[PDB]
Amino acid sequence: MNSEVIKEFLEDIGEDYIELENEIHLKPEVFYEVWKYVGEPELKTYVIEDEIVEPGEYDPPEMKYTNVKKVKIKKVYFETLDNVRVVTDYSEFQKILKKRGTKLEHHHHHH
Repeated sequence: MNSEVIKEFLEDIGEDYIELENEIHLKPEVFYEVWKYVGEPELKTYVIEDEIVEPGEYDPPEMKYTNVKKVKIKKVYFETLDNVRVVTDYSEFQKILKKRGTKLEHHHHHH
């Protein structure tokens, strides 16, 4: 299927997609269903260390120095025939996996 098919599928079910040009960011629960809908292939996960910066908290006296925090978050996506990457929170994804008790085999019955 093409990514255009996925958009039409989302249209029918009634869900919004966040497309950032070749990146379709979806909701974890939707992703889980679409994943198996397309035959559940291998997922590609990436790590992005995104640091949260300090706004300007005026509470501690100007002598101590506030620090930014490096959030290394793991996210998951799969690429379609159109090279469109459907990205989803891997943190939330595994959270749903653990919730439903979906055990990921070391060798999937689709390869």
